[PDB]
Amino acid sequence: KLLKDLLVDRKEFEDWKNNLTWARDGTLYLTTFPDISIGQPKYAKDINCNSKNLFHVKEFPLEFENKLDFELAQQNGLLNSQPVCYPRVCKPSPIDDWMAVLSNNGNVSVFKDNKMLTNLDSKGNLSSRTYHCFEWNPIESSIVVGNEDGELQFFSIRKNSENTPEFYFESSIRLSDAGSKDWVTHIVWYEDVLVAALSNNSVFSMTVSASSHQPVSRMIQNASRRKITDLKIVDYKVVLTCPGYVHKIDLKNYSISSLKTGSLENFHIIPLNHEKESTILLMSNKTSYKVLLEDELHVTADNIIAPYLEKKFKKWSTIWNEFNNYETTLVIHGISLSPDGYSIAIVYDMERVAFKYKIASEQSFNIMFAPLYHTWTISERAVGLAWYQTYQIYNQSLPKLPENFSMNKKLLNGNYPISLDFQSYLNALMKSEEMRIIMFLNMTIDKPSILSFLEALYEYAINKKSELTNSFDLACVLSIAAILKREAPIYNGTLLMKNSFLEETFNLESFTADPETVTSTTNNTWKRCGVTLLPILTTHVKICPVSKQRVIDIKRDDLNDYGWFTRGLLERFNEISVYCGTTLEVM
Amino acid sequence: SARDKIERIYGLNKEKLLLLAKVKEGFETSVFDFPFKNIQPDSPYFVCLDPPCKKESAYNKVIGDKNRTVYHEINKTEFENMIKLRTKRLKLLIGEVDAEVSTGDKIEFPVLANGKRRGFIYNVGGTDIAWLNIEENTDIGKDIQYLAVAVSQSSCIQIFKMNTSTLHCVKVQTIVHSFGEVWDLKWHEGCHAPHLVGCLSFVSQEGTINFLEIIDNATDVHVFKMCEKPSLTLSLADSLITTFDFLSPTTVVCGFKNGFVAEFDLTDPEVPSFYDQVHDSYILSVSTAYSDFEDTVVSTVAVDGYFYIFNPKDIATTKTTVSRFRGSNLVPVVYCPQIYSYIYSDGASSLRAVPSRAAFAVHPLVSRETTITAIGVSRLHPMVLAGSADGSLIITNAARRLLHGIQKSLRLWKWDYSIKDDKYRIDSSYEVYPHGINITCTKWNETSAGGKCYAFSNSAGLLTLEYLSLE
Repeated sequence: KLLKDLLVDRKEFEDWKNNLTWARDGTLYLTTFPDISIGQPKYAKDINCNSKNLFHVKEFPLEFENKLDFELAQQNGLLNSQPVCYPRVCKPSPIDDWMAVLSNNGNVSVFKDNKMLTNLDSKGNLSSRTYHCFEWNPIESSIVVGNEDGELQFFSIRKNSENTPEFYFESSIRLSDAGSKDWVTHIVWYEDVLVAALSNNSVFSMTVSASSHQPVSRMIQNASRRKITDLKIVDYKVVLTCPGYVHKIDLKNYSISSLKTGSLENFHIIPLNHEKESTILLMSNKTSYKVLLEDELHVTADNIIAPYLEKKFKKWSTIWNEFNNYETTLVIHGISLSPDGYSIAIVYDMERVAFKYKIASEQSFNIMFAPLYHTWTISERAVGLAWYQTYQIYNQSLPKLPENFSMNKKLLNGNYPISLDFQSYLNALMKSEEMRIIMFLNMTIDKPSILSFLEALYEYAINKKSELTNSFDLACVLSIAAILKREAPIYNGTLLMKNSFLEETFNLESFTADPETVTSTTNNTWKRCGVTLLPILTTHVKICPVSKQRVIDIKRDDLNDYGWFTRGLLERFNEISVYCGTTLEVM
Repeated sequence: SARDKIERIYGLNKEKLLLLAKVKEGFETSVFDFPFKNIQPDSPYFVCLDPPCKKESAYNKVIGDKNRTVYHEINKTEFENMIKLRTKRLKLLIGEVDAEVSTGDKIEFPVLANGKRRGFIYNVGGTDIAWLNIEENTDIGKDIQYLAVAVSQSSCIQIFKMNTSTLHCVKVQTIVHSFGEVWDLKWHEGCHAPHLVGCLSFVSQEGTINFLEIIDNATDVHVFKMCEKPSLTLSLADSLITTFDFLSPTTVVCGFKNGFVAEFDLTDPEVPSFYDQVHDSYILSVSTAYSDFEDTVVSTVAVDGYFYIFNPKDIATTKTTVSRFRGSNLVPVVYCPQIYSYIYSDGASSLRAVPSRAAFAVHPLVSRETTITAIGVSRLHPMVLAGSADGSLIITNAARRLLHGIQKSLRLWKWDYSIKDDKYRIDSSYEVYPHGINITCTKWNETSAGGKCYAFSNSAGLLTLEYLSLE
């Protein structure tokens, strides 16, 4: 039935505000105080149903810089009131491996792992330059901030100075009138349409799209004293919560419909995206339910979570052993969907009467992981272990998979775009639907295979036979030809490979002798590269955490003269596993 | 002297800084006492920062038409097997004079010694006064002012008409509620219209903040009314309100027994504009930090020990921790508007001020020996009254290094019970700092007329009032 809950020990949160996110690649992020806490995605062939073996939780210390550092607080005033910088909200990119953090001082900074990339900044004012929310572009690689002017500033990327990402200001939109300083307090960005909200709870929407179009924005709700609790967007339908209300707004046709909640204690919306049925899950500390988003809102109960939750919460009635001899409530510190949206993670806590504070470090939580449906799929919205997690959370059910797909059936249905330049050709394959399914399934089976991929590789090389004049490239395609039990080009050299301190030469023959190892001229046998099938002479490898296949780290290889084919591979798969598409770990 | 400390703490803005120029200069002399001249409108140093619940004059928008309060059965004997507050006479000792006051009596200073001080000690039904409150006012009350006194025994509210320049006064109304203990007592000030007094606000131990019209012209000097239905009762089912401050003439902030803070609209109650959790439990006090130059901001301390300042526009992004205490049962907090700072105690025995725009610049003010029980500040002057659990009122000037940036402060009174005699002593006696006694609340009159008046009660029921000087 359900995965065993994950202990998060001796952390604390600044507020009851939703501090949980679940990143594409399967990582959990909690915005705890004073550091972010991370649930590192881990692979174990078996977990006795303990989500402990899916995420190992760790402190994720970061180095926030204050762009406003030397700036005297102004219209806000509460600005640099707290000098030391710590994280408030955190949202990983839905697209790239990458993540932004709003700090307590209105800075939005972008991070690759821990190294900061660029701290978003622009124009002037200060009012203009201090932020209260940010959203990632769900379609391409950009980001939006909201500032204290009631304005949205947009940032695009490349710029580069050699392959280092780097953001820059791109455009803005004013939302409130000039003679006013309500701030932007919410931005949800979905597909082709963007919706934001202001301090005065007025709400706006636009189409940011063909960018040359200076995007026309339209107010979809008057200013109101009713503070917007949570704002999201379900297939071109905007959903707000309130104190005691839920409002829905059809962008599709421009019409509002809203329902009371009784609870009057603010609470969050979880969209149930795989419904073909415009459905959501309102959920609070106290209770929770389904709401269909037809013209009429409809409450059906199920909740598919509350069954599980109140089961756990009733069991805890021994630590208060039945009766009101104390006073208990379930506390939610965060909720987040799977990147693929098939599971749910809930950070929660359960306590009692009048409390006895209990210092900082001392205090634990639980993360519950639960499936939202009866079946799932390998979504493009998750990668690597994130898929594996869904697999596990769905009790080891294989995902759907197209009819007549089989694991040894050709990439792109055999129809290989060999006319492309090598690097486009590899992207082409990586994006392919088959590669994805194969990658995930490799996490399921005893012996990860990449044959369907290797064949595509081979058909590419062969096409350019007169251009395989590099011996590493040679040794490489020779090796591939062998695995594929397929006609190789002939050849007659040896190969010489190095590491910092030593060399081993190899006869081009001996690349066909064995799929796993190659043996040298001096009779020392080494393991193979696994992207390249080349010899491994060096500590400096990366390792795929599922297959344990070891890949040559080209970024640490000054010594060896890799040819177009062989290098183009090692560059391209320097960080991602071809076997399961999880990210490779420096060993 | 203090040139870019003041810039560091308050920002630029040639205006606000000039307000601060007037404060530094006006009261920089005033170690323990300020010249009366500096409070008058025509003074070149006059700085007066009204609270949010003026500036609009509410009334018609809030108490409007048929929300009005209710009836009045005097009978006194009615009042008495209903709020049993007496029998006894408390034995007193002022300076060296033995007196024997029963309830409803007072001792007046101008017939005491030299008879030079102005002011009295009054014996409210003692015991004790929950909170009291001088309702700032000048609008057909030449030198006449009203001050409310909340008292518990089911428990009630007394109302005093008083002269500013002689500190005479009468008890004008005794309103019996059954709201139990009542605190954060304060007058709206946006309530007026004719047909007597102003209108009055408080949280009750029933968990609701309620407002009531105080009304009764002198066709009967002293009445006994029975408030039976408040004009307005902000409430939230399953939560209980523990503290409230005004945000505008038409909105309030409040905290709850559960850690939540809400914003309520007096034109439209019941449905709170927001309701979010801020603390772990019982919120002991919440105060508003109004400034003509920054977004108004709210502070909040609880039994959890924490003390935050946030902006209601969006708490989530503004929540700022000033400090965390060893979690008192009482941590009283007020906003002292001339320095834009909150004045609060920790748990124990030290006053601190923290500017609302500079949470990092905590200045300790005083710290002595006994859990500080209450504190009073003003719109007119930067002086802080502060009453401890040892029964002692302390005055002191904010303008610490708060407008000084390179000393501290004196006691005006000290109550004392007997070690068997039944003799309560007050000590006029000067002394500078480098049960059935203590102090439950102390507040300034805050009008240009009686700006130098203040009141302070102790749990014993002895409410004393003075006009400040050099004895």
